[PDB]
Amino acid sequence: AKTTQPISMDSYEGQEVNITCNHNDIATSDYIMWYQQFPNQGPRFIIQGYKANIANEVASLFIPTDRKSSTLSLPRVALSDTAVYYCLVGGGGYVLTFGRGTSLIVHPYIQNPDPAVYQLRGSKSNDTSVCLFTDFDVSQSKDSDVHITDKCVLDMRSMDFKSNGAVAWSNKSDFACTSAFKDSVIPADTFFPG
Amino acid sequence: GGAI
Amino acid sequence: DTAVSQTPKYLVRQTGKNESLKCEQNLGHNAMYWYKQDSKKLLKIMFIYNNKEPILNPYRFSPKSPDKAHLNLHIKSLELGDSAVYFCASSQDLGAGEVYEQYFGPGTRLTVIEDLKKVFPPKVAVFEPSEAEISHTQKATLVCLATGFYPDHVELSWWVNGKEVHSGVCTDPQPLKEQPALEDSRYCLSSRLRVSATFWHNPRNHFRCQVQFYGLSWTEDRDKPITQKISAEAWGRA
Amino acid sequence: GSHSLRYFGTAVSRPGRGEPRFIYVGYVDDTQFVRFDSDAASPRTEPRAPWVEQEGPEYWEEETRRAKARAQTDRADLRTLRGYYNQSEAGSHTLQWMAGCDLGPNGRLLRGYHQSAYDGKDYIALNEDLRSWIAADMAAQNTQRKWEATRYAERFRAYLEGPCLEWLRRYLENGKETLQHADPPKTHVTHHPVSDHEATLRCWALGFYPAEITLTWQRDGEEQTQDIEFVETRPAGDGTFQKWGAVVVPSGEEQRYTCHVQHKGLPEPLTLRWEP
Amino acid sequence: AIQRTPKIQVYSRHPPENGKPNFLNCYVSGFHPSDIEVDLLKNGEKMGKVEHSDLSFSKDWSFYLLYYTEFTPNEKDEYACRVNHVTLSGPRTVKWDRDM
Ligand SMILES: *C(=O)CCCCCCCCCCCCC
Ligand SMILES: [Ca+2]
Repeated sequence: AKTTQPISMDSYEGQEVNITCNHNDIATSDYIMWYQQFPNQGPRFIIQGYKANIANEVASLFIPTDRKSSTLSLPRVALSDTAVYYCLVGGGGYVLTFGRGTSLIVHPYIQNPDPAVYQLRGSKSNDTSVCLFTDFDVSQSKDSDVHITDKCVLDMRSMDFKSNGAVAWSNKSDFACTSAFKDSVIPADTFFPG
Repeated sequence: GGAI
Repeated sequence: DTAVSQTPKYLVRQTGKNESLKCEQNLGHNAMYWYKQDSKKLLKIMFIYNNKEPILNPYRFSPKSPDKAHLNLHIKSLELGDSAVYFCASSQDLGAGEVYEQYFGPGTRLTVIEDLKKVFPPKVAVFEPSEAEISHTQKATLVCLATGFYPDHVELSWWVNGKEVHSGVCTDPQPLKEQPALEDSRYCLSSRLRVSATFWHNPRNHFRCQVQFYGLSWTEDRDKPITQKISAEAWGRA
Repeated sequence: GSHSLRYFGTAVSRPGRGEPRFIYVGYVDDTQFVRFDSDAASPRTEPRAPWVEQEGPEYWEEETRRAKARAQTDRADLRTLRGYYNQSEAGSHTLQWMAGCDLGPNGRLLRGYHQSAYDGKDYIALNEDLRSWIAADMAAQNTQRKWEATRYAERFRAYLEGPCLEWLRRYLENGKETLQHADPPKTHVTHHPVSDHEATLRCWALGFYPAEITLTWQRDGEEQTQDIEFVETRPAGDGTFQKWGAVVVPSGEEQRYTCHVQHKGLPEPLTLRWEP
Repeated sequence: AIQRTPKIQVYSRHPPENGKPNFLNCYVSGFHPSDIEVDLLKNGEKMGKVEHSDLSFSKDWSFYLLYYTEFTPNEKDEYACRVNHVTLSGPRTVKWDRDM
């Protein structure tokens, strides 16, 4: 009834994702259930089963006869499939113990990278400097004085495809966008206008 | 579990 | 549409005060659940009701079930540990061998404070595209920063020519502590909007970043932080 | 070679006393192993056969949840049924339900059950295809619509092919030295003069398990289908069953009669005569 | 509300032998509704310490019950089962016949 699963998982858009859960003390009455959660939202049911394989419109689950592991498969993943996936087992069916879960991130496939770091124009009233790392295929700052969001994905409905991006900003004395994110592994071909 |  | 509905969506209150969380579902389900979700992100069951009866379980928390479609949470003597997102859920039935998926409400994000003096509305700024990337890409990226607010109860939205856009938009999933190691840190939130350059160089296209702040229901000279909207703007250039 | 796991519940409304009464029992084959009675200090599912007491506290605590949940269902059902049939809240009424699973000599689910009765009459039941319902009446056809809409049968099919069969397998293992060892009957014939022209032959089958048995009389190799008495098979009280069959015969012609006993604990059928 | 009339059987657990301890059973089956009254009798009197099986029922929904007590049979003593049900006009009594 206590489940174990990978902490994180990466995937490219369109591939099939397989998450593997472990329940070695599964009792006879226990079903296997998988829930999904977006940030800021109520968990959402995916699939449940007792044995063998189950399959519905959204995902599928395989259970070996030994019943002590299970594998959730997401068939052709969209970016709207980025979420935390919980594996639950038993409880008489209605008491749900959610665990840490697995954090699934689905990434866009990038035709041609064009890694560049741009500086942004803040209004004359504000003196905050804002740097935007963009169009690559990203780590935190060691400095308390610098803020960096983690990777975020952009989709332009009129446009053909998607784009990766990250934003850093600071009020530091001599903040240059030159080296704002280098606690991270920058591509050699990164464009730095200056 | 279902109710009539 | 049919779903589990929950009110309110955000709540900031003082310790010792009393409060009511209300949950409603029109799905025909008989079993209802309340879940607490602390900042270390684990869902802990609190109460299970079935056909107006306690099944599972302090009497600071006093669930009320006037009927089967409503399970309401009445909380007394608020303390700091009560801060979490409270999710309400329901099932067709409690199993008697077979099992039923649960449907979840949108949550109520509740923050309790020692005193209101820490509650601050956000400052919001817009950062126009760099003319450098318009060269290299023909696309234009605007960043919005909402900074220095508390609590983290904010919704950011983009408006173009008076109407709200979901296109070309990427907002941070959650606000982050400006200084994660301090107790009285405030939160920041970032977002970016990307259009093509032709859209941007037109001086009639009007961009507005809007943060909805949910605050207070105060002797100081600074005005108090009651629920409000704060926005920053830019017009097309070049 | 068939084994079965079954639950039976009786819900009886008691108007004038003010609260209803729920009695639930569970059988593996012809052996009762659990009971639940809601008229008790604080009702709990209790063991009624030794091969299930070895289960832990989280079994008993789970089966008690399951019983009380089902009692809540039967409580709503009794009132709802009064509605459907347009009755006063002044009579006493009865709900009966039964569910479970048969496991064949194939190792697979042979038949599954989910059925109810109201006031002694059938209400709704799962079809042997495990996909559809059989509703006796207008009122029941309500329930049928509701249950086909939420698609309850697939949910319940999943319980029968899953947790149900496996519990049956676990019970059969824990109780193998009583539940998988058939007891053959002990048999004898008795002779009791009725007159100086007639006499009674009574064939006895004693101390057997499981309860299914065939006991018949023959006169010169042919089976008697008239003029015979068979009491229905009955419990001894100790886990075994008894039955007898009796025939009235002409004096002196007793040796023309044979009793025939068939039972799973017999290597092959048994044929016996009155031994003077 | 269908009504079905109980079938009654009175018998001992083991074949009856004098002065040897036994159990006296009264088995009522096939009845409906479930409300029933069953007394074991010794020489016309209600026996004490009479236990019974849990209410259960058959495929045709009719109830069955076993009533039982320890007894030591002797030849001078007479035993019976007496049964009350809504389908009966006054209690029906079946005598113990040691050969049935
Ligand atoms: C849901 O109500 C399905 C109804 C059939 C399930 C059988 C109920 C099992 C109850 C077990 C109680 C244990 C006491 C013997
Ligand atoms: Ca009567």
